[PDB]
Amino acid sequence: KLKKVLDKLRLKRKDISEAAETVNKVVERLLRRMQKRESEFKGVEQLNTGSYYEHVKISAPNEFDVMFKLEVPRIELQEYYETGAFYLVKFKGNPLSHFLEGEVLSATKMLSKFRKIIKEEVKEIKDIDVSVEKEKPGSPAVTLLIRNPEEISVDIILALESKGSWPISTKEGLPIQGWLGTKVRTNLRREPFYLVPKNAKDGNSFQGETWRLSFSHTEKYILNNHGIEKTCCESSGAKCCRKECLKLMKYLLEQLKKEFQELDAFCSYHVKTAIFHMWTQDPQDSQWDPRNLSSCFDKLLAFFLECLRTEKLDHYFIPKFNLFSQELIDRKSKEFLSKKIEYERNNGFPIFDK
DNA sequence: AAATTGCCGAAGACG
DNA sequence: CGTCTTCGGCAATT
Ligand SMILES: [Mg+2]
Ligand SMILES: [Mg+2]
Ligand SMILES: [Zn+2]
Repeated sequence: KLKKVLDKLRLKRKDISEAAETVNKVVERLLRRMQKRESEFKGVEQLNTGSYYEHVKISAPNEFDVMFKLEVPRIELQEYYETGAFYLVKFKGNPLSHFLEGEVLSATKMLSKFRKIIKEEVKEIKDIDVSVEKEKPGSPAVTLLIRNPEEISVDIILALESKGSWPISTKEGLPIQGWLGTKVRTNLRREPFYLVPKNAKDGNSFQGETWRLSFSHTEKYILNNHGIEKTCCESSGAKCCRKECLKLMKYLLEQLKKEFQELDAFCSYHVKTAIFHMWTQDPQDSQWDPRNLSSCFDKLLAFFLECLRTEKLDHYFIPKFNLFSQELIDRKSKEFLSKKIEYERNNGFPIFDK
């Protein structure tokens, strides 16, 4: 039964081919745009991220995430209150001085110009039906809508890339030492970290200058390298069901959010965060044998329900950042979601049948 | 040094 | 399950 659901969630190669062909052409064109000439964005480089490129996108290849990352030397980070995740960026005749607000590099000013450029470049595409969606306050995304003729969205995310050691709020995060190990953890933390122009919600409004840490590159590496054994899911090793559990949980949330508006505050990043914690708690590949898919999925569910009940789901890279805090999500919303998940769980998941 | 190239891993397709 | 295939990521090459 979960096996039947996975078969239906699995992406079709024909759909993948048709979608990738069009997405790649539009993205290449926009990136070449940025890269020329006089632009404050001239050195951007592309990094594909999120569930399609991690092979956990479900149902249809209809949403792609791509970062246009800019290396910015000598940046100084000031943590925004004690949030752990949010920062003001300042500096130690640069192109970026246009985006200054005092000595602070404004996320909003820089994103606005980035968006402005993308829109003008989209206007020049005559051979493909592509438009820029209305902007969402506080989001770091410039979202394209492509009609292929099927609808595909592409989120183009500006990012700052910094090569220094990671901010100290991350020092006790990424607790992979008994799963992926200390050499892996140390090596991942020697790679750059990223900031995206997603604004902190501060009371009734966004703080327009703030940026948020991103570990999309690390998350992508983890999904591609997720077993305690080096051969997990390789051609000379044993398949596990870790990614299948993540797909099933993302589907469950998606189906629930489609029918209940009260679940608007929940998102697939909560599910991904929860399963990173579960992969830490249950590190052995033998605990994710495909023969045991039903019980692995059940355990992930039990853990997610416990997060809800205790109002606690800490960011995997930034442990003091509680994604399920009362400030982010009302207690009533979590209680509403717990009720729905329990009903599905106790009734053999009728919602999987649509 | 911007653009092309091939290698091969992940995973869909199909028997 | 095996074998075949395409897409993506990498970096040397040029
Ligand atoms: Mg996505
Ligand atoms: Mg997205
Ligand atoms: Zn595996």
